This record gives sequence, C-alpha cells and structure tokens, in this order.
Amino acid sequence: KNLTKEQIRMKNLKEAFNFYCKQQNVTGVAFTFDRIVHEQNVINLACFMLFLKQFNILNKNKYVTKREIQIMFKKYALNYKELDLDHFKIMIEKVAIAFYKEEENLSNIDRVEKLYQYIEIDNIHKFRSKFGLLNQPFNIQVKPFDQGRDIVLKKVDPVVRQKVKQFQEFKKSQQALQIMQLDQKNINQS
Amino acid sequence: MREVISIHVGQGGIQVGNACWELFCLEHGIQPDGQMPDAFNTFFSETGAGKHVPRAVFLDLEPTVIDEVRTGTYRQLFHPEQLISGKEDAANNFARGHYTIGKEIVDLCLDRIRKLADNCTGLQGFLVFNSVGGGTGSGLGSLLLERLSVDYGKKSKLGFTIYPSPQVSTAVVEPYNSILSTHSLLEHTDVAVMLDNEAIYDICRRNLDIERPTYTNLNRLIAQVISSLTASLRFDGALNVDITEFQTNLVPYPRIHFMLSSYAPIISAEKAYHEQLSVAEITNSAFEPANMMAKCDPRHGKYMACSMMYRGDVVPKDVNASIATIKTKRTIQFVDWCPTGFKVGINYQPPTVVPGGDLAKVMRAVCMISNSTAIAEVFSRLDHKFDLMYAKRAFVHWYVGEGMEEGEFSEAREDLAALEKDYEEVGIET
Amino acid sequence: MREVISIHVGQGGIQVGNACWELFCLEHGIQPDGQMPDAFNTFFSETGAGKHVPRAVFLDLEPTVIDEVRTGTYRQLFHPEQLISGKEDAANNFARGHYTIGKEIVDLCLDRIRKLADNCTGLQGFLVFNSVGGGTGSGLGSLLLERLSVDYGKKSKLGFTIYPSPQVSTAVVEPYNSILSTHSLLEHTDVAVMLDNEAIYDICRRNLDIERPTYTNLNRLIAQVISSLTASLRFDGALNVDITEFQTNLVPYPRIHFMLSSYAPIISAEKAYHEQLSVAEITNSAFEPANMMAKCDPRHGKYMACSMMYRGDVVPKDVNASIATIKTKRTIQFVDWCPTGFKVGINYQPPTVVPGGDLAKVMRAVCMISNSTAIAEVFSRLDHKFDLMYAKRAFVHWYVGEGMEEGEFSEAREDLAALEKDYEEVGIET
Amino acid sequence: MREIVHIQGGQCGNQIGAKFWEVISDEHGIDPTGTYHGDSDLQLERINVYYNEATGGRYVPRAILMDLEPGTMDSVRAGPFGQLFRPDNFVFGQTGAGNNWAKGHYTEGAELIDSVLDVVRKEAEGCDCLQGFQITHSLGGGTGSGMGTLLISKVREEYPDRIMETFSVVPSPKVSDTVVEPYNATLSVHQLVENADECMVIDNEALYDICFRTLKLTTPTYGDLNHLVSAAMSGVTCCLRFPGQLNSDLRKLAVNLIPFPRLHFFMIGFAPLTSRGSQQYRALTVPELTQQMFDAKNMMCAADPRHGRYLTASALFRGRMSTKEVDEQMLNVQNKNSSYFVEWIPNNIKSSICDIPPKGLKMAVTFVGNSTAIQEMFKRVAEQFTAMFRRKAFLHWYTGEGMDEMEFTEAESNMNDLVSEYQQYQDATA
Amino acid sequence: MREIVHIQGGQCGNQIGAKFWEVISDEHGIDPTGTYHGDSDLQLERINVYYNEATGGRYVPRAILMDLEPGTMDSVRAGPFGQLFRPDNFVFGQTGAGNNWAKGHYTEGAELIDSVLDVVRKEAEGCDCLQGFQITHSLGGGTGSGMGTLLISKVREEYPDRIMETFSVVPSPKVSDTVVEPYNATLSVHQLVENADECMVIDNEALYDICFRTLKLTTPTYGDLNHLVSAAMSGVTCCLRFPGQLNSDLRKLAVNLIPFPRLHFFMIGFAPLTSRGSQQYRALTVPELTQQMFDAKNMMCAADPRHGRYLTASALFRGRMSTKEVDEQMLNVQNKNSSYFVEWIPNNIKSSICDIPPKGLKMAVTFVGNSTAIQEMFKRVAEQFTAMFRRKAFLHWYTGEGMDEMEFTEAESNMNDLVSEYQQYQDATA
Ligand SMILES: Nc1nc2c(ncn2[C@@H]2O[C@H](COP(=O)(O)OP(=O)(O)OP(=O)(O)O)[C@@H](O)[C@H]2O)c(=O)[nH]1
Ligand SMILES: Nc1nc2c(ncn2[C@@H]2O[C@H](COP(=O)(O)OP(=O)(O)OP(=O)(O)O)[C@@H](O)[C@H]2O)c(=O)[nH]1
Ligand SMILES: Nc1nc2c(ncn2[C@@H]2O[C@H](COP(=O)(O)OP(=O)(O)O)[C@@H](O)[C@H]2O)c(=O)[nH]1
Ligand SMILES: Nc1nc2c(ncn2[C@@H]2O[C@H](COP(=O)(O)OP(=O)(O)O)[C@@H](O)[C@H]2O)c(=O)[nH]1
Ligand SMILES: [Mg+2]
Ligand SMILES: [Mg+2]
Repeated sequence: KNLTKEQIRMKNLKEAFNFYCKQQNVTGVAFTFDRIVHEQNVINLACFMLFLKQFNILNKNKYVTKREIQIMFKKYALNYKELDLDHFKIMIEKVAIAFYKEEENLSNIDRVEKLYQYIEIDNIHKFRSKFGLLNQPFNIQVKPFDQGRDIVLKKVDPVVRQKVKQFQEFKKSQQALQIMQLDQKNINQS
Repeated sequence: MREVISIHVGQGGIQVGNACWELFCLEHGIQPDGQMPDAFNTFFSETGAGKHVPRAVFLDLEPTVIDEVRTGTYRQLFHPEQLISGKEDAANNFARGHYTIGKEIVDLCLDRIRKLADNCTGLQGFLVFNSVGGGTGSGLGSLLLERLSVDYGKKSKLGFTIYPSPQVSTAVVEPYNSILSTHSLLEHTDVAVMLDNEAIYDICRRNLDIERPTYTNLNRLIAQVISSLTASLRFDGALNVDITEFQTNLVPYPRIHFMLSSYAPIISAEKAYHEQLSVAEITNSAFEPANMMAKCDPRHGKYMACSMMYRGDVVPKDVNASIATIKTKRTIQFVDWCPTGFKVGINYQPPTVVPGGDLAKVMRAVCMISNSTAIAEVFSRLDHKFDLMYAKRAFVHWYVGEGMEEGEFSEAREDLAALEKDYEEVGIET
Repeated sequence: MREVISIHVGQGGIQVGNACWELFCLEHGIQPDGQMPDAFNTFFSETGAGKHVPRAVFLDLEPTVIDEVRTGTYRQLFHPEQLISGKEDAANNFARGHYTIGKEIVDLCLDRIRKLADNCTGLQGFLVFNSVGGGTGSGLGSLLLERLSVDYGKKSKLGFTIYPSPQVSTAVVEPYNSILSTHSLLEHTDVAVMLDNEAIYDICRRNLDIERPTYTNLNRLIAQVISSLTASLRFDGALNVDITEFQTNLVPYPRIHFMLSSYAPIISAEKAYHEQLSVAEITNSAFEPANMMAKCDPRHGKYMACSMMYRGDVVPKDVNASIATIKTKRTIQFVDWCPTGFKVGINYQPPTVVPGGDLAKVMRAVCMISNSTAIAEVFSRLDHKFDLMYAKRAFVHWYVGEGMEEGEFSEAREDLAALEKDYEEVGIET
Repeated sequence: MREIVHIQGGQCGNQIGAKFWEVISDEHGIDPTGTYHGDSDLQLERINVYYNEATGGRYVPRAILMDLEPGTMDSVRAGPFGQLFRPDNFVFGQTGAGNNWAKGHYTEGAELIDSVLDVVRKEAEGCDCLQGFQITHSLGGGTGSGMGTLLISKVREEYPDRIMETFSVVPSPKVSDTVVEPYNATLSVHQLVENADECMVIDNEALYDICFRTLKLTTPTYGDLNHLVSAAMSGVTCCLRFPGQLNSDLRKLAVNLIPFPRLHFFMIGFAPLTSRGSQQYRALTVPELTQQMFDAKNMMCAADPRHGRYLTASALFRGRMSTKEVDEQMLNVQNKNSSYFVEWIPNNIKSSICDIPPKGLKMAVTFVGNSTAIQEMFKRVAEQFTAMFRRKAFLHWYTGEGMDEMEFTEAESNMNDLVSEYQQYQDATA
Repeated sequence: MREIVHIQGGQCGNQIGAKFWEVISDEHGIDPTGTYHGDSDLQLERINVYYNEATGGRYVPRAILMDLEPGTMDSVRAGPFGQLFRPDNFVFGQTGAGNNWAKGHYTEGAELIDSVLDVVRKEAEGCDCLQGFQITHSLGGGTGSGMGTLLISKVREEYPDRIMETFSVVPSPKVSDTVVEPYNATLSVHQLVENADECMVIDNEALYDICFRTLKLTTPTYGDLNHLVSAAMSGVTCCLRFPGQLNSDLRKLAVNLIPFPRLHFFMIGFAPLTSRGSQQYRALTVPELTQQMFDAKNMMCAADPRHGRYLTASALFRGRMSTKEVDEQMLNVQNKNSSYFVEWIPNNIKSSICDIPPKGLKMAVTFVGNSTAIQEMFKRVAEQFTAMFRRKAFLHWYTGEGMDEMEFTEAESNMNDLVSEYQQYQDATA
C-alpha cells in the first residue's frame, strides 16, 4: 500500500498527533467515555509545547517562546483549547513561519518544508524515536542482578533439529514398533 | 518405618561409636540399661516388652576396647553377640586386615548384617565409622564395603573417615594404608566426610577454651554432627531432608564425593548467654575458614554445592536473608556452572546437651556439609608423603609378606593422580 | 525502621561505651540480662523471643578491658563473638596499630560490621568512639574509617574523639599519633566532636562539686550528651532532627567539621530544686565559655553555626524568646556571612537519671553542638608541641621500625598548616 | 453438581492441602469431626462440590493424597482436621525419590501410580457431573514434579474434555533450598504446558516479601504462606458454591483468560491484606480493594507486572456491592494504565460478583491476570539450567535410571520456544 | 460536586493537616471512627467536598500524605482522628532529605514521586467535578519544599485548567530553627510563582505574636498555631459547603483578587479572637468584627500592612446577618483609610456571606487581602540568601547532587525581579 506525499507525511504526522493526544494529563473526576474519546482525538497546549520541546523548536528563538506559542495556540485552536488533526497541521505551519521568520528570503511554503526536514518527518523511524512521554507505569506501588537477561534460546535450527528432527521420526518409528510389538505380543500371547 | 544401620570398626570407630550412642540414648530418653522409665525406630528396635536394642555392630580384632565396652555401664544395652571381636591385631598393617585375619572374621559380620537387615522394612542406608590410619580399621572397612556393594547393590553407604593431620601424626606408616584405603573406598562409598584431628583440636582450643583436650571431647563433637545430620529422619520439621536426597544435590559427578563439614555454634556455658546467638551470626560463623572440621582452607578453592542443616526455632525467612548476605561477600565464590548451590533444611528439635560435657544448651544451631574444590590439597600432601618412602621401597616388606602383590601400591598412586587431575578439570570455568 | 551502629575501639572507647550502654538500657527499660521484665529499634534488635542485642561492636588489641566486660553484670547482653580482642597491645605506637597488628584484626571487624548492617533496613549512619592519644585507638580508628569510606561510600560517620588537654597529659608521645590521626580522619569523617578531659574536669569541679573525680564521672556526662543527641530518633517531638540533617546545617565547607559541645544544666540533687531551672537560664548557662566541653575559649573567635537540642516540657516560644536575648548580647558575635545561625530541636522525653550517679532528675535540659572559628588554637598548640620534638627527630625510631616511612610525618604537618590557613581564610569578613 | 475432586502430591502439596481443607471446612462450618455446625442455610446447599456424604451424617472430602514417602501423610493425619481424610485414599511407597525427577517419573513413580489411578478413577466415575480436577504440587522436588506431571498426562488421556487446574510452586533463585532445582523444574515445565488447561505459579520469595511488607509480621512461617495460598485457592471457586449477581465457573474463566491454547500461565493475588495494628484505620471500599488488587507488590509472584503488558485480566469480587461501581472502577483502572494493556484486544478485564463474603471479612477480591511479564521466571530458570548443564553436573544421577541427555535438549528447546512465543505477542501491534 | 482533594507533604504540612481534618470532622459531626453523629440536616448535604463514601456507611478523607521519612506519619496515625486516613494513601521513603533541597527534588524525590502521583491520579480521575487541589507544606525544610514544589509542577502539567492552592510557611529570620533556611526558601519561591494559582504565606513569628498579645495565653504550643491555621483554612471554603446569601467558590476569589497572573501571594487573618477571661465582656457585632479584621496585628504574617497599599481585599463573613450593614461597613473601612488603598482600581473589597457559623461561634470572618507590603519578606529572605551565598557557604552539599550555582543565580535574579515588579504597581498612579 501507499500514501500521498503530503499524507505519508500526513500519515506520519497523524501518528505523532495520535501519540501526543494520549499524553494529556486530564484534570477532573468521573469523566464520561465520550469526553475521554474526545480528549484522545485532540491536543492541548501542554502536549503541543511538549511536541515542540521534544523536536527542539520551543524557546530556540524569540518567535517560538512559551508565551508566543500560547498566543498562537489560543488563536488557531478549536474552542481556544484544543487542536484536532487539521488544526494541528495548521499550527505546525504557523510555527514554521514563526521559527524561520528572520529568514526573509524564504517563502512560507519553503519555511514549512524546511521545518518538515528539520523534524525528519520523511523518516518514520527517526521521527518516532523523538516521541517522548509525560508519565505512566501500570499501577504497581513501586520502588546486583537488575541488569537485563536476554535469554537467547538455542536454535533447534535447520542444522540442529535435523538430527533432532531425524530423531523425532525415529522415535515415532520406535513407538510404532513398540505398539506393533505390543500388538504382536498381545497377538503372540493371544 | 525408616531405619539406618551404623557400622563401627577399629579402635577409633568404636570410641566414636560410644560417643554417639550416649548421645542418642540421652536424646530419646532411654536409660543406659535400655529401659524407658515413635521416633526411636530410626536407630532402635522394640523387643516386644521393655528394652530397646541399637541397630549397631562393633568390630575389632584387638579385644581390649570391646572388653571395656562389655563391662561399662552400657553392658546391658548391646546384644551380647553383635560385638564381634578377634584375637590378633593387624598392628597397623593394611595387608593383614585385608588378606590374612580379616577374611576369617568378615563372614560373621556379614551374617550379623543380614540378621539386622531382615528386621528393618524401610532401610534408608548404612553408616560406617573407621579411623583410616590403622591396619584393622582401613582393611576391614575396605573389605566390608566391597562385600556390601555387591550383596545389596544400590543401598546408600556413608563413611565418616578420619584422615591424618597435615603434620601431626601418631604412626609413621599411616600414609601407605591411608592411600590404599582411599583407593578402596573411592569406587565403593557414596559419601565420605573429612574428619582430621588437628582442625578439631584447634576448634576446641579457640572456642571451648580447653587447653588439654582428650579424644572424648573430639568424639562428642563428631557425635553432635551425626545427630544434626540424622535429626530430620526422626523429628518433625518445616523443611525435611532424607539421606537418599544427597547424591542429587551434593555430588556433581560420581567420582567427586569427598566433602568437609563444619558446625556452629560451639560455646561454653560461662559466656554463651551474654550474646544472642542470632541465626545470621551462627551462619556466618559456620562459613568461617577457621571453623572447618577438616584442616583445609576453603579460600584456596571454589565451592561446588553447600548442604546445611538448621535445628531449633529458626524461621525460613531469616535463613534466606542470611544466604543472601553470604552470596554478597567477595571472599566466598562459587563455581561458574552452579548458579544456586544451597540446600537448606530446617528442624524444630533443639540440640540436646550431654551432662558433664563441654557444649552448653542453645536454641539454635547450624550444621553444614559443603563440597569444595579446595579438598585436593590433602590428597596432594598425602601423595607427597607417600612418594618419599615409596621411592626407596621402605616398609614394603611388611606388606609383601602378608600376601599383597608388589604392583598394588602403584595403581593406588595412579588413581590418586587421576582424582587430582579430575578435581583440576572440574574447577576451570567454561 | 531507623538504625545506627556504634563502634568502640581502644581502652577509652570501650570505657565510654560501657558508660553509654548502661544509660541506653536504663532509658529503654531493658534489664542488664537483656530481658524486658517500639523505640528500642534504633539501638537494639529483636531476637524473636526475649532478649535484645545491642548494635555495637567492641574492639581492642589488649585483652584486659574486654575480659572485664565479659565477666561483669553485662556478660549476658552482648553477643559473645562481637567483642573482638587481640593478644598484643600496640603500646601507644601509632605505626603498630596501622601497619603491623591492626591489619590482621581489621578483617574480622569488617565481617562483623557487614553481618550487623545486613540486618538493618534503614541505616542512618555509624558512630565511632576512640581516645586519640593512644596507639591502637588512633590507628585502628583510622584504618576502620578508611575501609568504611570505600566499602559503603556516602553513609554518614560521626566521631567522638578525645583530644589531649592543653597542658595535662598522661603519655609523652601522644602529640605524634594525635597529629597523624587528625590527618587520617580529616578527609574521612563527616563530623568530629571535641572531648578533652581538662574541661570536663573543671565542669565536674565547679558544678558537680566533686573534688576527686574518676573516669566514670566523665564518661557518664559523655553518655548523657550522646543520649541527648540521639533522642530525636526514638521519641516523639514537636521539632525533630535527623543525623543526615547536619552537614546541611553545621558544615559550611567540606574541610571544616570540627566543633565543640556543651551541656546544661549540670547540678546535684542537694541544691537543684532550690531554683526553677527556666529555659532562659539553662540556655544562658549552655553558652557560657566556662561550660564548654572542650578547653577552648569561644570569645577568641566567631561562631559559624549553632545546633542545639532541647528535651522535656520546653515550649518553642520560650526558645525563640531566648535566642533573641543571645543575639542581643555584645560578647557573642557571629560571622558576617551568616545572618541566622541557629538550628533548634525540641523533644518531649526528659533526660533519664542513672542510680548512684552524679546528675539529678530535671524536667528541662539543653545540649548544643556549635561550630566556631576559635577551634584553631588546639591545632596550633598541638602543632607547636609536635614541632619541638620533631626538630631533633626524637622517638621517630619507634615509628620507622614499624613499617612507616620517614616522610609520612611531614605531610600531616602540611595538612595541619593547610587547615589552620583555611580557618583564618574563612573567618575574615567580606 | 459440577463438582471437582482434589488431588495433591509431594510434601509441599500436602502441606498446602492441609490448610486449604481447613479453610474450606471453616467456611462451611464443618467441625474436625465431620459434623455440620453452621449457621446459614446457604452453607449446605452446594456442599457436594468438595464433600461427599456417608452414613451417620458426617462429611468426607474427595481428596487423594499421594507421596513416595510415608512421613508427610503420617504427620498431616495428626494435625487439626486431619481425621476428615478417608484412610483408603492414602497411597505411598517405601523408598522415596530423593529429589530426583527420573526416579519419581520413570522407575519408582511408574509402578506405584496404578494404585492411585485406581482410586482417582473410582472418585471421578461416581460423581454427579464432573467439572474437573485441581492439582497442587511443587516444581522444586523430585517425586512431586515427576509423579504429579505424569499423572496429569494420564488423567488428560482419559478425560480430554474436562478441565484441569494446577497450582505450581516454581523454585526461585533467591530462596533456594535444593541444588538440583533447575533440572526438575525445566523437565516439569516441558510436560506441564502440553496437558494442563490452567496453571498458576506461586513463589515462596513473593510470599515472604508480602508477609514482610504488607502484613508487617515479624516472623513468617510456612503456616502463613499456606494460609495465603489457601485463601487465594478458595477465592477462585467461591461463586461456584454460592449465589451471586454474575456466576462464573472455571470453564468461563478458561474461555475468557486464555487467548491461545499454549498461553495459560497466570499469576494471582489476594486483597485485602492489612496488618493487625492497621486493620481499624482502613475502610473497606471498592476503590480501596481495586487499588491494592493491581498493586505490583501484591502479586503472588516475584515477576514485576509493569515490565510487560497484560493480555487479559480477571477479578472475582466477594460480598454484596453495587455493580455500577465495580464496572466504572474497572474502566478507570484500564484508562489510567493504557500503556500496560495490549491494544489489539479491547475490554480485556473480566469481572464477577459473589454475594457471600469470606468469614470475618465484608469484601474480598481474587485477581487472576494473564500477563507477558511471566517470561522473566522462565528466563532465569533456563539460565541456571544452561549454566549447570553445560558441564554435565549431577547428570549421572538422572542418566543412571534410563534417561538421556536428548530429553534434556528437547526440554530446553521447547522451554526456550515457549519463552520466545510468549513475548512474540508483547511486541505485536495492530 | 465541585470538590477538592487534600495533599500534604513534610512534617509541618502533616501536623497542619492533623488539625485541619480534626476541625473539619468536628464541623461535620464525624466521630473519629468515621460514623456520622451530627444534629443538622445541612451537615450531610455537601459532605462529598472533602469526604468519600465506603461500604458500611463510614466516611474517609480524600487526603494524600507524603514524606521522605516514616516517623511523622507513624506518629500522626496514633493521634486523635488518625484512623480516618486510608492506609493506602501513606507513601514514604527510607532515607530522608536532611533539610537539603537538592536531595528532596533531584535525587531522592524524583524516584519516589511516581508512587504518590499514581494515587493522586487515582483520586482526581474518579471524582464528580474537580474544583482543584490545596497544598500544605513548609518552605523551611528540604524534603517538603522540594518534593511539594516539584509535585506542583507535575500536577499543573496534567491539569492546566484546574485551580491550585498552596498554604506555605516561609522561614522568618526572628524564629530560626534551621541554618540552611534561606537556600531552600529562595529555591522554592522560584518554582512556586510559576505554577501555583494561589499562595498564602504563614509565619510562625506572627502566630506567636498573635497568641501572646490577643489571646494572652501563657504557654503557646504548636497545637495552638495549628488550630489557628486550621480555622483560617476552613473559613475559606465554608460557603462552598453551606448555603448563603452570596456563594463564592475559590475560582470567584481567584478572579477578583489576582489583577495580574504573577501577583498571587496573599496574607490572611481570622476574627474574632478573644482571651478566655474577656470572652464574656465582648459583644459580637459586625463593626467589632470588621475593626479586628483590618487590625495590623491580626494578620498571620509579620508583614506590616500599613507599610504599603492594598491592591484588593476580600472578606468571608459567617453567620446570619444583614447585608446592608456589611456593605456600609466595608464602604466605611475604605473611606477612612483611602491612603492605604490603591487609587486606580475603585471598589477593591469583595464580600461574601454564609449563613452557617462555626460551631460554638455566632459570627466569624476570614480575611484574604492582596497587599504590596509583602515585599518586605522577600527582601529579607534575599538579603540573608545573598549574605550567605557570596562566600559559597554550605554550597557543596547542594552541588554534590547534580545542582550548580547557575540555578542559584537564576533563582536570585527571578526573585529580585518579582520583588521589583510587585512594588512597581505601588508607585503607579492614574
Ligand atoms: N578422632 C579420633 N581419632 C582416633 C581416635 N583413636 C585413634 N584415632 C586415630 O586412629 C589412627 C590409628 O588407627 P586406630 O583407630 O588408632 O587403630 P585401628 O584403626 O584399630 O588399627 P590397628 O592399629 O590395627 O588396631 C591414629 O592415627 C589416630 O589419629 C579417637 O579416639 N578419635
Ligand atoms: N575521657 C576519657 N579518656 C580516657 C579514658 N581512658 C583513657 N583515656 C585517654 O586515652 C589516652 C590514651 O589512650 P588509651 O585509650 O588510654 O589507650 P588506647 O587508645 O587503647 O591505646 P593503647 O595505649 O595502645 O592501648 C590518654 O591520654 C587518656 O587521656 C577514659 O576513661 N575517659
Ligand atoms: N508454602 C510451603 N512451601 C513449602 C513447605 N514445605 C516445603 N516447601 C517448599 O517446597 C520445596 C521443597 O519441595 P519438596 O519437599 O522436596 O517436594 P517433594 O520432593 O515432592 O517432597 C522448598 O523449596 C520449599 O520452599 C510448606 O510447608 N509450605
Ligand atoms: N505550625 C507548626 N509548625 C511547625 C511544626 N513543626 C515544625 N514546624 C515548622 O517547620 C519548620 C521545620 O520544617 P521541617 O520539619 O524541617 O520540614 P520537612 O523538612 O519537610 O520535614 C520549623 O521552622 C517550624 O517552625 C508544627 O507542629 N506546627
Ligand atoms: Mg587397635
Ligand atoms: Mg590500651
């Protein structure tokens, strides 16, 4: 299967969007599942700043400071609080225009293209490796041998099983012979 | 329905058998006359009404010790005709007690063994005691083991041999018969425990604070070790261990079954109660190299497997918390191919005290049976002592003239060389 | 779940350890046999049923004091094999106890320390006691501190050293080993408290009105100071202080951690109750130069930080109203770069009295630990005493022949010069 | 109807059953003499699940006790509630296995198992509608891990459509009591995956950790570990013996917790657990139960459940409570921990409610979760196995009874394949 | 609805909460066993604000208690009303911080905070409609001022739209109990301004002054200071739990008292306060309440409010009274003191009336005023900080745990900028 150039980019951007939507620290008690589903499909200001920080854009110049990003977010966000996937794309384009604002010779399209190269969005593995959390464990009240143990199971492999394989066929033939000998003993004792 | 038969041969064997048989009778409440004024069944048998008879047999060619036994306070306990006695001593000559005078006595002993075995229904195994550096002891022990290995087969036999000290010695010819007896029991005994006298002398001097010990003090400690080993068969415990559950846990390979023991605590009543005797400190003292019951340094070799018994009010979690501390220490290192090497047993009955003895009454004790690679030093030094006199063929005429062939000395030397090579081959990491 | 381990080395260390261990046992209701007829856990450990075992270890190369301990009324309290004893004394020679005979004993002590530490789960830190003007005390203290600093690392260690008096002295060679031990513990101990005997003699004479004191009277006061310092860990209080909350409050710089202590009130029952012992008067008495526990004049130097503990029914507002009065006085001046220098702790448990002792029972007490710039005088006078004999190389042959190098004396002198320069550099205003 | 029979083997299994049956009898009000003395009508309606009826009105458990040595069953009979067991169901040998898997599975266990299979067949053929079997045994012993697993295959061959439970204690490397544990653990895991419909691993190390940290009792014993295991065992089948809002037999759990036939190794935990001193502080509410239920330290295994992702989970609430709260809390525990739940199977938590709480408690919860974090136990077991096997240590004991190294190689390969294919789904994504 | 959860940290915060919850329980008639025994219907209508419901009808506070040492929470449990707290919410470490901010914020506080954040998330996700959080902690301690402030940032990052309260005790230079107070005060004020929606400073010196002058009681203790702080804390949220003429939640106060987002540091006071002997002389009237409310000595801070001009003020009257009198008195207190009120914001006093008075009192008032006089506290704190920092005193303790001097410089600069820009509006004119 394949995706369009803006979309492959669009597919990778959607993957980043869906990842950061799930990082939201939702404040409040006893939510509806509709609200939880809504909040999983939108990015808040904190998660958008986290995205810009992890991609090394936040506070890099005077046009991408925490305050400037907050003003931009309130101006372009849905309900002044939330970004959907389309508003997230628009916000990244606005951040690209702000981030490269001092480069007068660049068109707005070239500024967005330069930002997409800067975040390495065309390489899904490098793009995904920049995704960072906020926090979770799986609820487990936590606190010489800690270093990890990669139990490399011995390949009972094509060369190794071969004898073992040959051995399974031999063992089946021996069991069939023992059944035939038990049947022949039952027939010869009969 | 679980039984065990103990064999005592030679002067040292009989003198340690006396030591263990005061302790067992005291521990089971049986008076010296044999009369009580269901745990006894492991060592004793009921006669129907009244007295109990030990499942033990005493062997010797020299009659003095048996006559001393048959006139002491324990004259009424033992069956009159299981104290087999000879007329002529082997006189420290191994060839005598294996070829000349032991053969005419061994048949009566085997008949007694059969008569005792037919009574038992759940026979766990045999115990044997013999001081190695003597003629009759080593020779008759070898002959009895060789006969039993074919009469019964797979039954387990345990040997509590007393090897000579590194430098302290009573005889002058004991390396010869020690090497020959090691040859004989290498392929014939399932477990052999080291018991040389010098280490136990040092233990008594340092802990018991006795400056003039005699053989009885040594034999009492050995008896306590035996009681600690066999307590699990006759008392209720949270984590039991049987005799047959040893070659599966302490014996990595059929050739390697020589291990050395230790015991803790050893302390007198004058200063025992001033300290709390926690489980951690006793299990630390048990692993101290100076408290080994055989004069060998465990720091010179790796460990292979450690089987160590507790008794008293010890709790398993405290035992685990102390095994972890020992695994932590950098001065004790185990062999590479053994990740876990500890077998733990816990029993509830505290050790019993013998009146007029040295040890005091305590609520916790630990006995360890540890198999280590460092044991090869005693074999090497015994071999060096043997070679010095075998170079000039000294004292050989006392052995050739008793029916033994000339070449019999060489093959024992070859088997010791093979054992020493095997111990080196096992201890190298992969 | 909070623990501390105290180390006692040398004759003076053992004799002050005895003094503190009557007091702790009395304060927690434990009989001398160790049996009670959840605050004990800081100093003791539960054995499961009955007795308690102190978290202390006694060290000495000379056996007389340990033998006296093991026969007194406290023979049943301490664990029998944590009273490590040697055979040959160092005989006031520092090189002996650091290079010749202390090395063979230090391994057992470290094994005991490990066995005690594995039991604790919330180990706060270590305490150590040693009289500095002796061979085994200073040498073994230095070696133990050096081993512990690398075995454990960041764990806190506190040293209650007893330096020699300005003019009163018992030995003739104590400046040498005092200087060497100061060198050793300068870079290895987190806190060092001054304890010279002359000041405490004057305290006893003036307040307790005893004209013929012995060492026990001094050790009881030291034990009371220790109890006051560690009360906050085992009793409920309105303003708690932990051991780890010291280097953040009393130690401005890593090199400067020598401070001198004081205690108040000190009064006998014959005239104690005639006066009200208000908090203001006791906190005034604690700051009196004549009541310093070390013979140093605080009027000769600035203060850096004062940590002072109360216990009893004291109310915080009365404490603040008394800190203000002290800040008011013109004879006590603090360093410029320290606007506030007081750390205050309040505890509810009144000090306990030992029967047959000197101190009476009171409801309020104060113990201060104060770091001041005036401490450099003791270093200067010890240095002057050292130089007089080191000019002619007197008594050096007793040290060179015990394995120590010739140049080892000079670098201790250089470190003392560096410390004295540092104390002068810190005390100047900006 | 839909009742199950109890079969236990080995010493560990016998000790587990000795408390499981006591707990069941106390729950149903059955006196140790087999006479009902309960209070509620519901206590007798479904008593046919575990108890049979005999003349005279007394009740007898349908339990079968097997071991290769008679000591443990001769000891359990003298304990409380020991008279309930029918003497006919006691089957034992006279030799024992000595912790050797080969002896308990090929030579000795093969001849004896006919007698126990006879009584097993007698018990199953008779009962109204069979639900299945539950098995308690230990993987650290020879006779247990051999005879129990061979009996599993024999039972499965005759009743392929019934359900089979196994509560298996695997040897942890922290608290090791036997040196040959890896061999018979690895050999047993090979056979256990092929035949058991459900398996529940239990570790002594996790039980000690729980007893020391949550209950905070000073001296754990095997009685406390057995009591916790017994409560967990009883919690699973509670709704099958009592009415409830959503009854859920064992087969319903089998359907909902096993995605693929080879992934049936669960780890369990019981809530609430509180100390004696804090049992008055806490208030029993559904949030309080569910927060402790998913706590990592509360699992009966040392495996850390936040090192992997749950494939599915189950909870069996007890007591009378609202279902809306249970469902919303289950949803909340799954929304706040989405990272630790596999994403390609939505709504992977099963809940059930039983209106009859345990005696003495108002609410209780039993947790059974299938998680990918269990791989770590097989990893360390195989690591020790391959560390010991590469040198062929202790191999001769097994190879002397008809077994070969090929069965060791196949077992290791199959165990490693299980480890790999169990984590294969951990990295699987939709 | 619109309920809040309680989170407290450190010893001081725990002691404040131990009285705050007692006051709340006494107000709502909840016995120390969690059983309601109140008299009025209104006592139960809005109990969901602070208390949760569990099975059995008992109530449990939704409080979370955290500290780096277990002593304080082990002590608060034994106090009155100590059983209400759920044992699951107790989270603690085994080491402590030792009044070192770096240890409680970078090394130790970072690893532990995950567990407490888990229970915090559990509590907030569940509740009907969140209003916000309230935090009690002290700025004079290490673990408190570190872990609490880092938790503030972590909570703010996840709930940016909720409201956040902090009741902070700042170290006064008069009553100083810790020498390292300026460092962790200055470091904490840096982080506190960036995240807290509201902050309320409380000083021990002002509490002692109030207790000595207004109540005129002889011996103040921490229980009286805690009681005053608890009454002030309860007064703020009274109208959110009871009906009234003009309800005003916390968000409404946030709107009306904070002109600019960085000016949210208030000082509070409670009226009436009368001595025991003069409680019969006085008559409770609105003029009598309002004259004491604006009294300078009645403020809970040593800051002198006639040294600056109020930006805004708030009053929360309690009891049944006429609104016309309240409004006219508020106008009169603003016409007679026009010099102390900023002129470019007219009508800068907010009033609210709640019809339910405190138990035992007929009228009560809680005062929350945002004034420019608070600059003096930051001035003196920064003065001490820069006096101590210029010599790098005690800096190594902080720099040894990954912190540097750059974070000290930034904190000092930001604090000075806050001081400057807070007074910038004092000289501003229209
Ligand atoms: N531990 C211990 N060893 C002993 C005792 N008696 C003798 N031995 C050792 O036994 C060695 C010699 O063998 P013995 O047992 O004395 O004599 P024997 O075994 O009967 O052999 P014969 O000399 O032929 O009678 C000596 O080197 C001693 O070290 C004893 O009572 N206790
Ligand atoms: N405060 C106090 N000081 C003591 C006491 N006993 C000895 N000292 C001091 O210790 C110094 C000498 O060291 P000691 O403790 O006596 O002997 P040591 O430390 O064991 O060193 P060695 O001489 O090698 O045994 C003397 O100068 C005394 O001032 C005591 O009981 N109390
Ligand atoms: N929970 C519990 N575990 C036990 C008990 N007794 C022994 N064990 C465990 O069982 C293991 C030894 O099993 P073993 O007795 O040799 O089994 P067997 O060979 O079938 O008799 C040890 O590692 C113990 O941890 C007990 O009473 N309770
Ligand atoms: N109101 C009040 N203040 C206290 C109490 N206990 C301590 N404090 C104050 O807290 C300060 C010390 O804080 P600290 O205990 O070190 O906080 P921590 O480091 O978080 O444990 C002191 O200056 C006291 O004024 C109390 O019970 N009530
Ligand atoms: Mg003889
Ligand atoms: Mg001395």
